[PDB]
Amino acid sequence: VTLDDAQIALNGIYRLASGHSYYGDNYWYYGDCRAADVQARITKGDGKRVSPYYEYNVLASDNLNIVLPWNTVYKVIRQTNNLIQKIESGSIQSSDTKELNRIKSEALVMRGLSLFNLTRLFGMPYTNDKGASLGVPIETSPSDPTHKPSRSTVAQCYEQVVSDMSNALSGLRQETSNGYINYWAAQALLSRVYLNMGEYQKAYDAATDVIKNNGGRYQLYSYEEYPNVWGQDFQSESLFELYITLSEPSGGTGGEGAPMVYANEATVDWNNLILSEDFLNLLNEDPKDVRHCLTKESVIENNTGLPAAAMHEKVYLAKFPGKTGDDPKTNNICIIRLSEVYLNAAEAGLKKGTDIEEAQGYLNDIISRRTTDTSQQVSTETFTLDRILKERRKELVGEGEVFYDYLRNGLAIERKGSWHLETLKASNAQKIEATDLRIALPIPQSEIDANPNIQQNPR
Ligand SMILES: [Zn+2]
Ligand SMILES: [Zn+2]
Ligand SMILES: [Zn+2]
Ligand SMILES: [Zn+2]
Ligand SMILES: [Zn+2]
Ligand SMILES: [Zn+2]
Repeated sequence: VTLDDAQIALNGIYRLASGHSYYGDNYWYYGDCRAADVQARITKGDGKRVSPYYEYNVLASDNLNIVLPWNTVYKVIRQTNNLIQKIESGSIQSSDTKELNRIKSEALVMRGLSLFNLTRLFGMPYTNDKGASLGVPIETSPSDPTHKPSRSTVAQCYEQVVSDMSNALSGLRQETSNGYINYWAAQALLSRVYLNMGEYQKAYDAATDVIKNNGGRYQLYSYEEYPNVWGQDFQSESLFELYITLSEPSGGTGGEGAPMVYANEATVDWNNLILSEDFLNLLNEDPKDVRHCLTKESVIENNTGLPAAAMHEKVYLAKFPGKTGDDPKTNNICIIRLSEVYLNAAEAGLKKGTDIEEAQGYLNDIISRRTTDTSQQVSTETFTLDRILKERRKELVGEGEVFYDYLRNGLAIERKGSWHLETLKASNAQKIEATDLRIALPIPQSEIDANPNIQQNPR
């Protein structure tokens, strides 16, 4: 009915996105445990946390890992469609066009982000085949529940993502907006989207808009600051971050939330994410790297809940310790931050083959703020893709993106570290090519059973 009712609906969409089965957990840690740096601690079998993703053996029947993540993101999409339609139908009793348009624009970005998230889990990487293969169903109007849609292609899905985020931009806030999507967040997310389409110039344009034009609203963390920002709400790099307390969601991000699944607990309980030897070896290539501050040994000495080779290693990631430093369930959920935007620009620049010096500068903006060893900075000769991808692994560990770094670059993922789980042998997941059929998660069996127009991903 009222403008405030519309805002409350939008707040509900953000709350759902922060919840279990969306960014609370599955969409947070998927892009880490599928790569080589963050592994399961222990195998738990089908329907349990982390391991079915990590082992590349998750089934269409998996409620925790397939049914819930699919259905939850579609619920968000449906809510965005209902809200957008309510606004457009003229049946909100408000003359405040600017605010109605802002709410609509934020809903549009959330709709696009949601479709992107589904597409990248359940579809083969766009860059394998210009998105020719199957993506997911596209909904842009309230659900026709008589209607059984079909999966659109990955490219059709990306077109809709790009449209939604782009069409949103002029209605979004220019000012900083803690907890919500503004113009800067949307352009940052577009840089991620375009990069994973191999649309390097468009990625570069979006990322550099944020870098050059944000107006001092956002700042890269200094070396001195870096250890202290983690767990603190809305720090200077954060472009879009969902607000969490123990009151909303009730219980914060809960036991299943990524922060608890990474937790370094006094009694082993919820944890199922630890750093691999691949990651520690990479970070140890530079002993002056400030990011060593985020790797911690088990607080339980002589912990028999770890693989024996990891017992005393610094395999706990401390990025999400909570607002007071000892309750991870209170940690906010940063969706995208400025370091990723600089890295996206660096990668897009190198790949497109122009603006090279500027692009190299953006890589060095990260390197120079993360180490005191000046020789780590790149020249044109040492500005290579591998060097960028190494920096991304160091910078963005735990933030849900590293998997896609391999996929969009056609790179095989190898789990070489000595404490990777033995289940990777039985599941044939020590090496995953970017063309491996198992990269595309199975469509939920609930969909297959219900809708004969929905094809399953091959195996
Ligand atoms: Zn129909
Ligand atoms: Zn099209
Ligand atoms: Zn020890
Ligand atoms: Zn120069
Ligand atoms: Zn600079
Ligand atoms: Zn040096």
